[PDB]
Amino acid sequence: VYSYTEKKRIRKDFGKRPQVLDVPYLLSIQLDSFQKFIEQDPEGQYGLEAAFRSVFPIQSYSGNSELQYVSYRLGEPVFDVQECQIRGVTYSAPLRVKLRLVIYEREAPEGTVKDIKEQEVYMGEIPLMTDNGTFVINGTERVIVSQLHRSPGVFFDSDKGKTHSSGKVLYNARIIPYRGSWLDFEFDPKDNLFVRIDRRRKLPATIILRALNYTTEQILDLFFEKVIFEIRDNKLQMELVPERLRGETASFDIEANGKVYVEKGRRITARHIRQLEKDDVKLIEVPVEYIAGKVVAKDYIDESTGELICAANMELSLDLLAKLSQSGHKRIETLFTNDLDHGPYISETLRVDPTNDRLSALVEIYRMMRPGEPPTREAAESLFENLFFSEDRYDLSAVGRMKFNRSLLREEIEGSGILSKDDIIDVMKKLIDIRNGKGEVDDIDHLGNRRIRSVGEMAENQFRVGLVRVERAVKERLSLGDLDTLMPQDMINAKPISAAVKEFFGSSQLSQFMDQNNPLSEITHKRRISALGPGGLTRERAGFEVRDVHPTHYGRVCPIETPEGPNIGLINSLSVYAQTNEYGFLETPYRKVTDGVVTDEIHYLSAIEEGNYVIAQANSNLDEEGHFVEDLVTCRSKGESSLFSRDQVDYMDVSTQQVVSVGASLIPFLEHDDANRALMGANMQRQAVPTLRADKPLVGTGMERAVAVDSGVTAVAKRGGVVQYVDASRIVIKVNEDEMYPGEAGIDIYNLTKYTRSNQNTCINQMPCVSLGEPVERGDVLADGPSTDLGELALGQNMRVAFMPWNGYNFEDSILVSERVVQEDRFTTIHIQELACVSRDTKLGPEEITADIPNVGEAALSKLDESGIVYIGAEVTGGDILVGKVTPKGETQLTPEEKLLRAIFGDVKDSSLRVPNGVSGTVIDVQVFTRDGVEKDKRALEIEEMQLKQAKKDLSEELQILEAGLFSRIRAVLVAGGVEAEKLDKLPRDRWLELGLTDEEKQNQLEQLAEQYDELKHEFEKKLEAKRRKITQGDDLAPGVLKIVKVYLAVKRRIQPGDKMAGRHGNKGVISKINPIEDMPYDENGTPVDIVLNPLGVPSRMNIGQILETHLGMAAKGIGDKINAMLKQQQEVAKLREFIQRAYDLGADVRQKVDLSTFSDEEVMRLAENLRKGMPIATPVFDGAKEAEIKELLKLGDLPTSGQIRLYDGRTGEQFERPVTVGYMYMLKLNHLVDDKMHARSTGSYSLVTQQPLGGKAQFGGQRFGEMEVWALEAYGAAYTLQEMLTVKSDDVNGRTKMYKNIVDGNHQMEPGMPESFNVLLKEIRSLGINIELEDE
Amino acid sequence: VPLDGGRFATSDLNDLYRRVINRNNRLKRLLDLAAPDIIVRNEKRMLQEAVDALLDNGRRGRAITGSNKRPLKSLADMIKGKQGRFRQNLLGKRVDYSGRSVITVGPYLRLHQCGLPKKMALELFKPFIYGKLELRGLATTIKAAKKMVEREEAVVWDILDEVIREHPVLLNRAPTLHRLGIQAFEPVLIEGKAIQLHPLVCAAYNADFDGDQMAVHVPLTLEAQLEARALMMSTNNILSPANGEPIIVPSQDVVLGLYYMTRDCVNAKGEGMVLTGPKEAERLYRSGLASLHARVKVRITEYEKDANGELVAKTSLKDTTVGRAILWMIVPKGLPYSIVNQALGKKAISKMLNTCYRILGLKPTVIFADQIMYTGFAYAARSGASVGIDDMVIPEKKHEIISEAEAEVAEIQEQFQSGLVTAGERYNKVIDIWAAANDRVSKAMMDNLQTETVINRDGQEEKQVSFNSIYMMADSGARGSAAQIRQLAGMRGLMAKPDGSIIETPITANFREGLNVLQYFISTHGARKGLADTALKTANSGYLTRRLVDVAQDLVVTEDDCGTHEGIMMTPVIEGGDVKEPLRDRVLGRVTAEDVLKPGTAD
RNA sequence: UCCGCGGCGCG
DNA sequence: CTCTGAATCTCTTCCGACGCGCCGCGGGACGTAC
DNA sequence: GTACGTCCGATCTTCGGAAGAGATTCAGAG
Ligand SMILES: [Mg+2]
Repeated sequence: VYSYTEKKRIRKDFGKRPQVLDVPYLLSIQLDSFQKFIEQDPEGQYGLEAAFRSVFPIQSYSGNSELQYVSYRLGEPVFDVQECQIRGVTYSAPLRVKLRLVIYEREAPEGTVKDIKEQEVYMGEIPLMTDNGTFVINGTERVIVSQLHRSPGVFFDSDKGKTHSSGKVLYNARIIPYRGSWLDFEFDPKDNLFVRIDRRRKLPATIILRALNYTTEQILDLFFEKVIFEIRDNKLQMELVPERLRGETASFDIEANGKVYVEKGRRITARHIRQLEKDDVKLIEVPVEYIAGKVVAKDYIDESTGELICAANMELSLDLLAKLSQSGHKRIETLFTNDLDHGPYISETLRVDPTNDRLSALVEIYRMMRPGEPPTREAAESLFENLFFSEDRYDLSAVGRMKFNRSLLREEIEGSGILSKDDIIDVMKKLIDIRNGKGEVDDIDHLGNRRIRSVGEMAENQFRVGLVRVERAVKERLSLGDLDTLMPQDMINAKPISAAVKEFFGSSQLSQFMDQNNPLSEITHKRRISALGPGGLTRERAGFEVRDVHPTHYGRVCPIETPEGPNIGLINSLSVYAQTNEYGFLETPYRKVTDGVVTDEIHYLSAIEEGNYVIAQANSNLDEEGHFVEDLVTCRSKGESSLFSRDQVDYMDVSTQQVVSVGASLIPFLEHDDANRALMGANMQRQAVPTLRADKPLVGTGMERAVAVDSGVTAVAKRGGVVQYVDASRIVIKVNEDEMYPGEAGIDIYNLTKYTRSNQNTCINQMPCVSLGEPVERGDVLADGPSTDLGELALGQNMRVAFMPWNGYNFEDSILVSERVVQEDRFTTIHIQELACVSRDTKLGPEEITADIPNVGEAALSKLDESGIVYIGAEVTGGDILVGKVTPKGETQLTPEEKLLRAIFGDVKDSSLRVPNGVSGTVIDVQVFTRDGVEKDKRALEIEEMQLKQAKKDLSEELQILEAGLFSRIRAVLVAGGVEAEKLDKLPRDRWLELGLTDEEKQNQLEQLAEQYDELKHEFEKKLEAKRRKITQGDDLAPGVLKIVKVYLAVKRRIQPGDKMAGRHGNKGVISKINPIEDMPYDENGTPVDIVLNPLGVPSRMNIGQILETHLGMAAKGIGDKINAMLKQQQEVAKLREFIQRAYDLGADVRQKVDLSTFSDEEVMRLAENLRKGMPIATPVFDGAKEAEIKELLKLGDLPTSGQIRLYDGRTGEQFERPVTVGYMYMLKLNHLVDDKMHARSTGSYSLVTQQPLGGKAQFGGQRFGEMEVWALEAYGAAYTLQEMLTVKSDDVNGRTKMYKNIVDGNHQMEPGMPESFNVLLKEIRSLGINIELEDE
Repeated sequence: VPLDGGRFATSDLNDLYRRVINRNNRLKRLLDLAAPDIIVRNEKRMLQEAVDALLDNGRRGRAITGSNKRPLKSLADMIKGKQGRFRQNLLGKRVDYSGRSVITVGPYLRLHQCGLPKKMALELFKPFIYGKLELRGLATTIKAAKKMVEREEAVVWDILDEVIREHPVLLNRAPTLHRLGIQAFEPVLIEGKAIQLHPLVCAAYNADFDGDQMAVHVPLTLEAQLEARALMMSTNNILSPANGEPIIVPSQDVVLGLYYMTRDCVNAKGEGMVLTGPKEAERLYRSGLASLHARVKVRITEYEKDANGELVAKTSLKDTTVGRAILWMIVPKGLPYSIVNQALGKKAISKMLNTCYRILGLKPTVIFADQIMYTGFAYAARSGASVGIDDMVIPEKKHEIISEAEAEVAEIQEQFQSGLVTAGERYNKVIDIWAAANDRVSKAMMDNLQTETVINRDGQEEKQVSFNSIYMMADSGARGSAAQIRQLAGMRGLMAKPDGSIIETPITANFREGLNVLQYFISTHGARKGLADTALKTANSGYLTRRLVDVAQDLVVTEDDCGTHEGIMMTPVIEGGDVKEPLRDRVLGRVTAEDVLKPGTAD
């Protein structure tokens, strides 16, 4: 059930719960995002075609002309990835599109156009996709990060208590379109509905409503109900409706049909409600005093007078009632105006409204959005039509439309990209309802309220911006069209679109220079979710809630992986099994559960769907038929952990690993340590550094193989076979017969990437990890890379760890280290630095690049050749001269008479490059790029010839193997049809053409194949010429430079005290003092430990799993050295087979179930000798082995059950009273070395703006005193001390020179002088119109 | 300044000046030909916004930018903010003759001396070395001295040893908050590329050894060196200026060693005899014939200064353990013996050393601390105590307590399902019963872990204090807490939701046993909240500290006695229950306003 | 490059 | 009715740690001669 | 394709938190 290479070294695995689904492809987000933007999808959606149809149809101002679009196409890259990164040129592809220009005829706009012209037109240049999903721009790989932002739609916010200081909380409506102006509605402390456009001044709500040509009566009809009063035999009465009487105290005795139903002056009751609903009381007469507190709704006019008796929104009085009664108006309609249900907020706002006309409202909004301009009705209409109904300026995405429909409880989740009148109406109704208290606002912290962006999204946005600008220019030109007297190339400029795409790829907020030093570093850097960037919140403005983890975050975004610092909770990473939605949301898989059986079907659940359902936890035990043996099982309804019945759930968790991200998933025994220590440990593993020789980690998690295969650093086979030839730099594979295609058989060639520079000045190197002649299967490892070992990723090393206080050298976090570990240099790491050397084109002649320099020593030029460049492989010291360079200066001013005077008494100036001091090493490679048109030195000629023979070797070997295959097939064909088994091979293969054959297909195919042989030689030679021309040609560079020289210096950084060591639990530490091999504590056997930790950290920090990994290390090492001792004596393989079978069968029920009866004895012994360095163990995240399993592993070996072992002292050699816990633990080295931050300076350069020392390491500088340091020093009584701090060593140039002369004279005296920074401030304030002075002494 | 090539790097001031002079030339040539009034008014206005923008960009109306979208710099931009000349170049500045490296311990040093690398010593004292070698006449000019120090022969390391002999230097840490954050020592040369420091000073610095950076500077003139040697020595800085608490408290390791020292079992090897002097005690300890913590009748002869400063020697026989006598060897004359006849808690030893300083003096105090620390590490290394997996004695009653609590909450849920209680009331009572069960299981686990050790005592059997390693590491007070060990062994209890409410479901497991997804997931809330608070609080703390310090820079003592007769009546604080602060601790070390009389009125 | 901006990381 | 008029409501500005360590970009466009 | 003369527009938006200035106003005495 396992492949060939897996059987070479199989890792023992724990775990009881069976898996149901494999780990998906990790690097999937970027690939899925970008395999939508360049692909030419049918009918157009989420791609280039959408923006095309959005912007490409353009017409002039009735000039009978229109530009449109047909199709686009992308070309092949000019260079491959390797050449692009070597030279520093972008790895991009051409963008080719065909467009159509038409010109309509006069007196017939609808008629057929006058003429059409068609051409292919080119503009823009976008980069391609690496298989590793990175972008190379200037020879440096870059990675774009997905951005998290608020989902477009409607919103509701509350603002509890902060405003108005009275508890009267307001409510507001936020409208966030995908591309358009925002729209805001808000309340007031006086409960006034108001609006704000683009965060401008505050304006009433009904202004827009009447701007939509709506009468006030229609608005009142929409937003209010009717109360009807009818004139009858004695004045006024009202039609009674039961629901209009809830929670009200009667103003009079409510009696109808001559019977009392509700008594006078008393509150309505539910019994009285039942009486009202049962007695069918349609009408009742009410005294007018109860009516005298109401407001009329509509406008009533007397038709005889033609006048307005009472206006709308007017409170009614008895005189008005008498007037309308005597006018003959028997129908009276009013508003309900409930105290709790329907408050007259709209009526009050209409009362406050100063404008009551569509024209007046338009003028008001027009003058508010732009003061100081004359108003016009047509101008106001043109402005308003471009506010929320113009597709060009306002656009809401389809997902925003779906969210809008969902929030308003609509039925169609689809609609237009613009809003509508009914949208505003029912939004206002929703705000009213929320104001009434019915319904709830929508939180912003919920996951369904945010959307994740992708590289295609921002690429399309920047592309759209560039295209709208260039189409504005194109339309401007098209308004001045001609009679086909111009070319379809001239009006279009590729410069703006190219500039827009390169600024986005280069220096965007999300286009950061990516970090890469470890495979896990890239796999966790690419899978990053950021809340920053454009459209995101700033670092300072972030509160606690945005950084806080939501209950809905489970299974989608990892809460256990985030960087620590000023930005916590915003750079979170997604979960492992999380995937994206079609709309652009997050989903997590689940297992379908029937009534009693958990079906292995996998469903995908949205971010909202889990609320209506209930999910069972992964660790829930069950039978073999899907039936839970317990009936009360812990589950969650809406993030409430609780226990429900046996049959109430719909889905259950796929596995226990769908909670944390990949970074935290590599930490074994995570459940036994604190979360914070897990965070710092994940950060430390994120900052790992590769070493020269790696060793496998004893404790595995299971996904190390997945991590290795998901990383593109390893040349994984695309086709299986048997390796034909093996070399340290090149690997060639013989393709299997089934996998090879019929035509052009071929065999693949894998070229390893040798020593090259990384982004952290480390080395990226790949080495072979396979033997010769073995079979290989598809999708398998062939050559390991950095920190990779035989298909798995090995970061640190296994050290014999011990936990005890030793003489205080482990005071709090310090650690003592033997020299035994550095005797093999297993922790030594390599470092490489790139040095820049430019031959610029300057005035007064270009600079020259040879070593012919005066005032230098003979040994200085001895290392450099006649070309002035040091030989490859020469050791260099710090501060020495790298290459020779001289720069002309000119300014001769030759004096014909005074020339002899210049020789009686009393040019090109050297600018030789020097290595920075303090760093030494041996030169490895020097690369020079020469722009065309300049003569190349001989050194560049042999460099080009190096590349030439490399290309010739590769081309010749592939041509030779193709020729071998072609001649083999020619011989095979010639065997039949003119049989010559022995006559064919008597003669050399150079003559296989003119053999005498009769008229069949064989002979004619022989001439055809000879012609094909010649033809293949021809195109092979053409390819060789093209490649050699590309190599030998000059390269484009910056303006005003002739050539540039790159220097690669390698240094081997050894270990030394002051370095930062750490484990896999956040247990930090710095090595304090190396101690001799003899003085460590040692046991009876005689093998002493090499590293000693501080046991006192365990009680403080809530991490205790280190003891568990220690005991697992003891068990693994016991198995390993038992195997090594067994194999050391020449022994027969059956005993080893039995012992390994016993070891692998040890434990409870697991999914391994492996046996050695299906393995060849050679493979068995190969695995056995491969396992002599320890027994690798795999554990799950939360289903890991418990203490009892450790007990059986211990009793399998000879180690004590408790694990603790008595030790002999190393200082003086005596037994300690107590046993001590010892073992093996996988310790990690990180990149922060000791001699890269340490620096000092006595005297150096000074700044020009002020005579003060510089800083940093690129410039020889020193540290800076702060104002807080000034406070600290002035707290003490040292008065002189600060005076010389601020006087002697800082400012006074005369003073510092004089004291330097005093010091070299042996006297240490202080003389103040005057600071010049004060003079600088004096000059600054003197530049202003304010006079500064200094008074009398 | 000309950048790479023939290009030049310009400032915004140059562009602003050229713009305003161009506009001025426009004004000058404009009035030459009598331009129309509208045009001259508009051009004069443009000049006005030009000069205003030169003064301040975007202070009125819209700002203007250069090629980059960043706004142009202003004249006031060299004053306002951090980028202003004040806080960037006037109040603080970069200083020559400085060094920065990574710290380590090297505990074999004294409190007044610290290590320093060879190369850093060579680099920092270059002019002093030049002057000394010229005085000794090994060179003629500076160039010869430069060549010789570039060769670093053996003839210069001795000179460097000479110049360092009595020269003191100062050490600084970046995030200092108190005046003790900077101290001055006599450096001692040591090989390597790191700096070794005494274990006491980092505790005052609140600096661990996780890779923190350290700053060092050198006093130049004689006055600077002697004023450095005068005030900010470790000996002269032992008590915090804020409160009378000494800063010389031992933190973690030596206190653990001393706590392990003064813990005597009921019976061990070499028990029940008599012994004369602590020399014989350490002789027996090194011989291995007796336990280091075996109780033995011995005699001592201590000194007491009960007279007028006169120390009187008294001798007698006492009952104690061997280790207490061993530590009595290191005690100076004046201490009474009863101070070291107990468990020697961290607070106890802190009070002991405080009394030693307040009675005997300063030099005995600092030397006593030094050799106490030395012996503490020695006997800690001799001990070699370690943590173990079995150190967490799991109580057997945990499962039955959990079952009882589950039955009780099931009963509460059944009562709720009957429509007899509200959700809030049942929520509160479930919280109460969970808290009660947590307290009961906490008492059970501490009772199990406190005294489970059983020994035959050369009799029938007995029970004594527990020798669980975690119990010594907790009870000593070095690190940990009762809550920490409670979480380590027993269930960790209840925690609150991010909204401020508390979830009803308890975490019924400890870290030793496994944890489900839900408990870790919910505890993530509290962990994230704590880390967010710790990260966010620093900026506010810095801002408030700067605001406080910037106002009181002027108040300095100038006179001896103002001679006023106005004082305050101040009383010990009582909120209503127990007294919070006694008056004695509040009025200590102050001058009485008036002649306070005893309540013997007219006395 | 002599400085500004941005990014990441460390305490 | 009127005139303050103090009281409240609304609009505008400045301020948000402290050292660093490393890396990457840096006036530029854009027309006018030539 | 390179040196030089010459100047620089429709446009985003989401922070407490307070301090302070100014605008407005509706409340009451004359
Ligand atoms: Mg630190």
